[PDB]
Amino acid sequence: YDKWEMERTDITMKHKLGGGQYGEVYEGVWKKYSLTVAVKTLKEDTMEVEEFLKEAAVMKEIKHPNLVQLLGVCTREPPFYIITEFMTYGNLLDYLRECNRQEVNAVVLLYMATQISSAMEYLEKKNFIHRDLAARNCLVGENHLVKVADFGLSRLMTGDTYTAHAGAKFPIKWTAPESLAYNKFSIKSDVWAFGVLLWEIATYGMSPYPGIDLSQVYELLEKDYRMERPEGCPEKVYELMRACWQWNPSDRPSFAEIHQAFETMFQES
Ligand SMILES: *N1=[C]C2=C([C]=[C]1)[C]=C(O[C])C(C1=[C][N]C3=C1[C]=C(C1=[C]C(C(=O)N([C])[C]C#[C])=[C]N=[C]1)[C]=N3)=[C]2
Repeated sequence: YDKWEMERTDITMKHKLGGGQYGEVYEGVWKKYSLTVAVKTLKEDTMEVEEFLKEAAVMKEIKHPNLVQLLGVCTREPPFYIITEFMTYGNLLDYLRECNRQEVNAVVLLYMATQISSAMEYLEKKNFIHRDLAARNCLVGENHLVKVADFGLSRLMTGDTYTAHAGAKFPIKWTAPESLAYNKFSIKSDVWAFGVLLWEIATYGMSPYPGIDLSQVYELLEKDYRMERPEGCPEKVYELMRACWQWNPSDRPSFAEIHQAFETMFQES
């Protein structure tokens, strides 16, 4: 903990990131290293202090090439900082929508899915869940490096279930049926969300279930409606989506199985 602690005056704030989408996140400069960093701050009513401080504590334990790396914290005295590495190309959703598809082609998409599934395999092993897997929550660096934002991770042992607080509102079109109906989350609900993320990647950032009313999504899902295969999407990639969208959570593949399948497809391309 104290090994991560640093003075606030080691950081200079340059630009506010967002805009507002992720809260109070700023582009910053770690002066002694001339290093651009991302700085999370706590305002008046952004989030509760103890939650903010727990986010910093959890990230200290997280180390993976495809998870946003913690660099330091300022947790001795307010204003509290959380300092992480900076991903120059922003979120994956806007990246896919605005990219050159001749550069970001089929093999690059597989490479992206491989990286993300690698991070989720890690979280799966370390008994963590993400609970908001989506393109908007993945970050892109140079050479199609993709990292998953890990600022809302929850501790949960394999086979256990997290029950979301009462009155919680979910990103419905990314949300597993057991979560929509009973506020229950597990690594298998992350698997479901990963399937939607795959669909986002295959469509270069199109909105899921296009035109479909949010109020009828759950009802469609229980009658085994699923999104059709996007064009250009390899059948085996789509079969991985459909596997992620099995009704029964235990029927869904593990992230270890998902990552292995993508690693094979990526290497054999
Ligand atoms: N606490 C810390 C966070 C977040 C929530 C709570 C969310 C984040 O983004 C998902 C970060 C974060 C860490 N590294 C990082 C982060 C966000 C960006 C980013 C940059 C840009 C961008 O390039 N703009 C606006 C133009 C310029 C300059 C767009 N979106 C996201 C990059 N790296 C930390």
